[PDB]
Amino acid sequence: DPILLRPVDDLELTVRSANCLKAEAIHYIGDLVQRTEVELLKTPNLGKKSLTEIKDVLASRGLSLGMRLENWP
Amino acid sequence: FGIDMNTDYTLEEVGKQFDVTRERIRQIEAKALRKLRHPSRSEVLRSFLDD
Repeated sequence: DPILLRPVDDLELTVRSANCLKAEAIHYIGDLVQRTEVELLKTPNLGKKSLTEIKDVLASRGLSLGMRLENWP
Repeated sequence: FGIDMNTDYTLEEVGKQFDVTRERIRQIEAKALRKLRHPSRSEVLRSFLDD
């Protein structure tokens, strides 16, 4: 997949999740489909409705958590 | 703007319809304008600009 180095607002996500992702410094797409559910959860002020946010936002293009890709960049 | 209506109301005039003092109307314009700034939201319109 060639797109995967796009920052935060590629996915049209909420200031809850965006605030938490810029706190995590997770902006590129190869890094957000790396870690799974509780791995994404353990940062503060994020929970299961933001987990449904993450689930629907990556089911809106069909990739899932488990693409722990290397040599990037 | 004047999209299927022959004005182009101003910031207070749109805020006159909803009784908002033109500040949230300006923000919700800038919120929706930032909402249309994204890729895979502006994938047809960015091509409509002469580049």
